[PDB]
Amino acid sequence: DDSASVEVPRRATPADAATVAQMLHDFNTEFGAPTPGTDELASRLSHLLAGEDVVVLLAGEPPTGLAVLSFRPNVWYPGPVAILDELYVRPGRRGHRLGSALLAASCGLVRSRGGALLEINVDGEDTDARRFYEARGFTNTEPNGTEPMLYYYREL
Amino acid sequence: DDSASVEVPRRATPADAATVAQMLHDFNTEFGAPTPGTDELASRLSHLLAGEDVVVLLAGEPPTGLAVLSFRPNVWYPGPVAILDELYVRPGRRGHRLGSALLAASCGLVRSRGGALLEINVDGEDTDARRFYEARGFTNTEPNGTEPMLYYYREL
Ligand SMILES: [Cl-]
Repeated sequence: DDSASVEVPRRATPADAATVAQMLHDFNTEFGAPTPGTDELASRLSHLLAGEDVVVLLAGEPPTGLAVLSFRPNVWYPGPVAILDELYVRPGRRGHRLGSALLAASCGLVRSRGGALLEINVDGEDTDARRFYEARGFTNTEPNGTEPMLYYYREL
Repeated sequence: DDSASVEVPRRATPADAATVAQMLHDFNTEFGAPTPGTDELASRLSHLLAGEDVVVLLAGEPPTGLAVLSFRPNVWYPGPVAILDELYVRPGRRGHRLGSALLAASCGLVRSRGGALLEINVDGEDTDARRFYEARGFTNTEPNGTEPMLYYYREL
Protein backbone atom coordinates (compact mmCIF):
# COMPACT_ATOMS: atom_id res chain seq x y z
CA ASP A 1 0.00 0.00 0.00
CA ASP A 2 2.82 2.41 0.98
CA SER A 3 5.27 0.35 -1.16
CA ALA A 4 4.68 1.91 -4.61
CA SER A 5 6.04 5.32 -5.69
CA VAL A 6 4.33 7.65 -8.23
CA GLU A 7 4.16 6.10 -11.69
CA VAL A 8 7.03 7.05 -13.97
CA PRO A 9 6.14 7.23 -17.66
CA ARG A 10 7.65 4.56 -19.86
CA ARG A 11 9.01 4.81 -23.38
CA ALA A 12 6.79 3.24 -26.05
CA THR A 13 8.53 0.39 -27.96
CA PRO A 14 7.70 -0.86 -31.44
CA ALA A 15 5.33 -3.41 -29.79
CA ASP A 16 3.27 -0.44 -28.63
CA ALA A 17 2.57 0.85 -32.18
CA ALA A 18 -1.09 -0.21 -32.18
CA THR A 19 -1.72 1.11 -28.66
CA VAL A 20 -0.20 4.47 -29.51
CA ALA A 21 -2.06 4.62 -32.86
CA GLN A 22 -5.40 4.12 -31.10
CA MET A 23 -4.62 6.67 -28.40
CA LEU A 24 -3.61 9.30 -30.98
CA HIS A 25 -6.76 8.55 -32.94
CA ASP A 26 -9.07 8.68 -29.92
CA PHE A 27 -7.62 11.88 -28.49
CA ASN A 28 -8.22 13.65 -31.81
CA THR A 29 -11.66 12.33 -32.62
CA GLU A 30 -12.95 13.09 -29.07
CA PHE A 31 -11.96 16.79 -29.48
CA GLY A 32 -12.90 17.12 -33.15
CA ALA A 33 -9.33 17.20 -34.54
CA PRO A 34 -8.78 15.37 -37.82
CA THR A 35 -6.79 12.15 -37.80
CA PRO A 36 -5.56 9.41 -40.12
CA GLY A 37 -6.90 5.95 -39.49
CA THR A 38 -5.26 3.62 -37.01
CA ASP A 39 -3.86 1.36 -39.83
CA GLU A 40 -1.88 4.36 -41.22
CA LEU A 41 -0.81 5.60 -37.77
CA ALA A 42 0.22 2.12 -36.57
CA SER A 43 2.30 1.55 -39.73
CA ARG A 44 4.02 4.93 -39.31
CA LEU A 45 4.61 4.29 -35.63
CA SER A 46 6.13 0.83 -36.28
CA HIS A 47 8.73 2.88 -38.09
CA LEU A 48 9.15 5.83 -35.73
CA LEU A 49 9.13 3.83 -32.49
CA ALA A 50 12.01 1.70 -33.93
CA GLY A 51 14.17 4.86 -34.12
CA GLU A 52 15.29 7.78 -31.95
CA ASP A 53 13.94 10.77 -33.98
CA VAL A 54 10.37 10.70 -32.58
CA VAL A 55 10.02 9.27 -29.09
CA VAL A 56 6.68 8.52 -27.37
CA LEU A 57 6.25 8.35 -23.56
CA LEU A 58 3.24 6.57 -22.01
CA ALA A 59 1.64 7.28 -18.59
CA GLY A 60 -0.75 4.86 -16.88
CA GLU A 61 -1.43 1.16 -16.96
CA PRO A 62 -3.38 0.86 -19.10
CA PRO A 63 -1.90 3.99 -20.70
CA THR A 64 -4.24 7.04 -20.52
CA GLY A 65 -1.78 9.80 -21.44
CA LEU A 66 1.14 10.25 -23.77
CA ALA A 67 3.86 12.65 -24.87
CA VAL A 68 5.40 12.85 -28.39
CA LEU A 69 8.94 14.27 -28.65
CA SER A 70 10.87 15.01 -31.81
CA PHE A 71 14.63 15.54 -32.06
CA ARG A 72 16.69 17.32 -34.67
CA PRO A 73 20.18 18.75 -35.00
CA ASN A 74 20.83 22.55 -34.90
CA VAL A 75 23.84 24.62 -36.03
CA TRP A 76 24.12 26.35 -32.62
CA TYR A 77 24.16 23.35 -30.24
CA PRO A 78 26.25 20.19 -29.94
CA GLY A 79 23.22 18.17 -29.03
CA PRO A 80 19.74 17.89 -30.50
CA VAL A 81 16.92 20.41 -30.10
CA ALA A 82 13.67 18.75 -28.98
CA ILE A 83 10.01 19.66 -29.57
CA LEU A 84 7.11 18.56 -27.41
CA ASP A 85 5.04 17.66 -30.52
CA GLU A 86 2.09 16.51 -28.42
CA LEU A 87 1.09 16.14 -24.83
CA TYR A 88 -2.24 14.29 -24.68
CA VAL A 89 -3.99 13.82 -21.32
CA ARG A 90 -7.67 13.85 -20.31
CA PRO A 91 -9.21 17.12 -19.06
CA GLY A 92 -9.46 17.40 -15.30
CA ARG A 93 -7.32 16.90 -12.23
CA ARG A 94 -6.33 13.30 -13.16
CA GLY A 95 -5.14 14.15 -16.67
CA HIS A 96 -3.39 17.24 -15.42
CA ARG A 97 -1.29 15.15 -12.94
CA LEU A 98 -0.32 12.73 -15.68
CA GLY A 99 0.50 15.68 -17.98
CA SER A 100 2.79 17.08 -15.29
CA ALA A 101 4.57 13.66 -14.96
CA LEU A 102 4.88 13.27 -18.73
CA LEU A 103 6.49 16.74 -19.06
CA ALA A 104 9.06 15.99 -16.35
CA ALA A 105 9.94 12.64 -17.93
CA SER A 106 10.31 14.43 -21.36
CA CYS A 107 12.79 16.93 -19.92
CA GLY A 108 14.86 14.06 -18.47
CA LEU A 109 14.90 12.19 -21.72
CA VAL A 110 15.99 15.33 -23.64
CA ARG A 111 18.85 15.90 -21.17
CA SER A 112 19.87 12.23 -21.53
CA ARG A 113 20.19 12.78 -25.29
CA GLY A 114 22.50 15.74 -24.66
CA GLY A 115 19.75 18.28 -25.43
CA ALA A 116 19.62 21.69 -23.77
CA LEU A 117 16.40 23.02 -25.30
CA LEU A 118 12.78 21.86 -25.38
CA GLU A 119 10.33 23.79 -27.58
CA ILE A 120 6.54 23.88 -27.91
CA ASN A 121 4.14 25.62 -30.21
CA VAL A 122 0.89 26.59 -28.40
CA ASP A 123 -2.35 28.24 -29.63
CA GLY A 124 -2.61 31.66 -28.01
CA GLU A 125 -6.33 30.99 -27.36
CA ASP A 126 -5.33 27.93 -25.26
CA THR A 127 -5.06 29.65 -21.83
CA ASP A 128 -5.09 26.33 -19.93
CA ALA A 129 -2.03 24.95 -21.81
CA ARG A 130 -0.25 28.28 -21.53
CA ARG A 131 -0.80 28.42 -17.74
CA PHE A 132 0.37 24.79 -17.44
CA TYR A 133 3.66 25.23 -19.32
CA GLU A 134 4.43 28.64 -17.82
CA ALA A 135 4.14 27.07 -14.32
CA ARG A 136 6.73 24.42 -15.37
CA GLY A 137 9.65 26.52 -16.69
CA PHE A 138 8.57 27.52 -20.19
CA THR A 139 8.51 31.07 -21.57
CA ASN A 140 7.32 32.63 -24.86
CA THR A 141 9.56 35.68 -24.58
CA GLU A 142 13.35 35.85 -24.46
CA PRO A 143 14.83 37.64 -21.44
CA ASN A 144 15.81 40.78 -23.42
CA GLY A 145 12.63 40.33 -25.47
CA THR A 146 9.65 42.63 -25.11
CA GLU A 147 6.84 40.49 -26.56
CA PRO A 148 5.78 36.91 -27.56
CA MET A 149 7.60 34.85 -30.09
CA LEU A 150 5.29 33.65 -32.77
CA TYR A 151 4.82 30.41 -34.66
CA TYR A 152 4.33 30.79 -38.40
CA TYR A 153 3.69 28.08 -40.97
CA ARG A 154 3.04 27.51 -44.66
CA GLU A 155 1.35 24.41 -46.04
CA LEU A 156 3.27 23.29 -49.12
CA ASP B 1 21.96 37.50 -74.17
CA ASP B 2 22.84 34.27 -72.36
CA SER B 3 22.30 34.59 -68.63
CA ALA B 4 19.25 33.68 -66.58
CA SER B 5 17.18 36.54 -65.10
CA VAL B 6 17.69 35.24 -61.62
CA GLU B 7 20.36 33.18 -59.87
CA VAL B 8 19.50 30.08 -58.04
CA PRO B 9 20.68 29.47 -54.51
CA ARG B 10 22.93 26.45 -54.14
CA ARG B 11 23.12 23.81 -51.50
CA ALA B 12 26.15 24.02 -49.23
CA THR B 13 28.25 20.87 -49.22
CA PRO B 14 30.92 19.68 -46.74
CA ALA B 15 33.51 21.73 -48.68
CA ASP B 16 31.56 24.85 -47.63
CA ALA B 17 31.83 24.16 -43.85
CA ALA B 18 34.41 26.96 -43.18
CA THR B 19 32.50 29.39 -45.39
CA VAL B 20 29.19 28.78 -43.69
CA ALA B 21 30.79 28.92 -40.20
CA GLN B 22 32.35 32.33 -41.07
CA MET B 23 29.03 33.68 -42.37
CA LEU B 24 27.07 32.52 -39.28
CA HIS B 25 29.70 33.93 -36.95
CA ASP B 26 29.96 37.26 -38.81
CA PHE B 27 26.18 37.80 -39.10
CA ASN B 28 25.82 37.21 -35.36
CA THR B 29 28.70 39.44 -34.33
CA GLU B 30 27.66 42.23 -36.73
CA PHE B 31 24.14 42.33 -35.25
CA GLY B 32 25.03 41.74 -31.58
CA ALA B 33 23.98 38.08 -31.15
CA PRO B 34 26.16 35.63 -29.22
CA THR B 35 27.93 33.02 -31.26
CA PRO B 36 30.26 30.06 -30.79
CA GLY B 37 33.62 30.48 -32.48
CA THR B 38 34.17 29.58 -36.09
CA ASP B 39 36.18 26.45 -35.11
CA GLU B 40 33.26 24.98 -33.25
CA LEU B 41 30.80 25.97 -36.00
CA ALA B 42 32.98 24.63 -38.86
CA SER B 43 33.47 21.35 -37.02
CA ARG B 44 29.74 20.94 -36.44
CA LEU B 45 28.98 21.95 -40.00
CA SER B 46 31.48 19.42 -41.37
CA HIS B 47 29.13 16.84 -39.87
CA LEU B 48 25.73 18.44 -40.60
CA LEU B 49 26.46 19.32 -44.21
CA ALA B 50 27.32 15.68 -44.98
CA GLY B 51 23.73 14.76 -43.88
CA GLU B 52 20.13 15.52 -44.81
CA ASP B 53 18.78 16.67 -41.42
CA VAL B 54 20.09 20.24 -41.49
CA VAL B 55 20.43 21.77 -44.98
CA VAL B 56 22.10 25.09 -45.76
CA LEU B 57 21.27 27.04 -48.95
CA LEU B 58 23.62 29.80 -50.15
CA ALA B 59 22.75 32.87 -52.33
CA GLY B 60 25.32 34.99 -54.11
CA GLU B 61 28.72 34.14 -55.57
CA PRO B 62 30.57 34.79 -53.40
CA PRO B 63 27.69 33.98 -51.00
CA THR B 64 26.20 36.90 -49.09
CA GLY B 65 23.01 35.26 -47.76
CA LEU B 66 21.98 31.89 -46.45
CA ALA B 67 19.09 29.80 -45.22
CA VAL B 68 19.25 26.96 -42.66
CA LEU B 69 16.51 24.31 -42.77
CA SER B 70 15.96 21.44 -40.39
CA PHE B 71 13.93 18.31 -41.09
CA ARG B 72 12.26 15.85 -38.67
CA PRO B 73 9.59 13.13 -38.73
CA ASN B 74 6.08 13.67 -37.36
CA VAL B 75 3.35 11.18 -36.32
CA TRP B 76 0.73 12.98 -38.49
CA TYR B 77 2.56 13.16 -41.83
CA PRO B 78 4.17 10.67 -44.21
CA GLY B 79 6.95 13.14 -45.01
CA PRO B 80 9.18 15.30 -42.85
CA VAL B 81 8.19 18.63 -41.24
CA ALA B 82 10.74 21.37 -41.95
CA ILE B 83 11.74 24.52 -40.00
CA LEU B 84 13.41 27.57 -41.45
CA ASP B 85 15.92 27.63 -38.63
CA GLU B 86 17.59 30.79 -39.99
CA LEU B 87 17.38 33.20 -42.85
CA TYR B 88 20.47 35.45 -42.83
CA VAL B 89 20.55 38.28 -45.35
CA ARG B 90 21.65 41.89 -45.13
CA PRO B 91 19.21 44.79 -44.61
CA GLY B 92 17.95 46.55 -47.64
CA ARG B 93 16.72 45.86 -51.15
CA ARG B 94 19.55 43.50 -51.99
CA GLY B 95 19.26 41.23 -49.01
CA HIS B 96 15.48 41.23 -49.37
CA ARG B 97 15.82 39.95 -52.96
CA LEU B 98 18.25 37.24 -51.84
CA GLY B 99 15.95 36.36 -48.90
CA SER B 100 12.98 35.98 -51.23
CA ALA B 101 15.07 33.73 -53.51
CA LEU B 102 16.28 31.67 -50.57
CA LEU B 103 12.72 31.21 -49.20
CA ALA B 104 11.39 30.08 -52.60
CA ALA B 105 14.29 27.61 -52.94
CA SER B 106 13.67 26.34 -49.40
CA CYS B 107 9.99 25.63 -50.22
CA GLY B 108 11.02 23.74 -53.34
CA LEU B 109 13.48 21.60 -51.42
CA VAL B 110 11.01 20.80 -48.65
CA ARG B 111 8.46 19.75 -51.32
CA SER B 112 11.13 17.63 -53.04
CA ARG B 113 11.67 15.73 -49.76
CA GLY B 114 7.91 15.01 -49.52
CA GLY B 115 7.41 17.70 -46.91
CA ALA B 116 4.07 19.43 -46.73
CA LEU B 117 4.79 21.91 -43.97
CA LEU B 118 7.42 24.61 -43.35
CA GLU B 119 7.50 26.25 -39.91
CA ILE B 120 9.25 29.42 -38.58
CA ASN B 121 9.57 30.89 -35.10
CA VAL B 122 9.59 34.71 -35.38
CA ASP B 123 10.07 37.46 -32.71
CA GLY B 124 6.72 39.28 -32.53
CA GLU B 125 8.67 42.56 -32.46
CA ASP B 126 10.28 41.84 -35.87
CA THR B 127 7.68 43.56 -38.06
CA ASP B 128 9.81 43.54 -41.20
CA ALA B 129 10.27 39.72 -40.99
CA ARG B 130 6.56 39.20 -40.25
CA ARG B 131 5.57 41.26 -43.32
CA PHE B 132 8.12 39.43 -45.54
CA TYR B 133 6.80 36.00 -44.48
CA GLU B 134 3.13 36.96 -44.63
CA ALA B 135 3.63 38.26 -48.19
CA ARG B 136 4.98 34.77 -49.04
CA GLY B 137 2.17 32.57 -47.77
CA PHE B 138 2.95 32.16 -44.07
CA THR B 139 0.39 32.56 -41.31
CA ASN B 140 0.58 32.65 -37.51
CA THR B 141 -3.08 31.72 -36.92
CA GLU B 142 -4.83 28.43 -37.74
CA PRO B 143 -7.68 28.74 -40.31
CA ASN B 144 -10.51 28.74 -37.72
CA GLY B 145 -8.33 30.53 -35.12
CA THR B 146 -8.61 33.88 -33.32
CA GLU B 147 -5.16 34.87 -32.39
CA PRO B 148 -1.44 34.18 -32.78
CA MET B 149 0.12 30.74 -32.29
CA LEU B 150 3.05 31.09 -29.85
CA TYR B 151 6.54 29.66 -29.47
CA TYR B 152 7.54 28.49 -25.95
CA TYR B 153 10.91 27.12 -24.81
CA ARG B 154 12.63 25.78 -21.72
CA GLU B 155 16.42 25.61 -21.37
CA LEU B 156 17.54 22.29 -19.84
CL1 LIG C 1 -7.78 26.79 -22.91
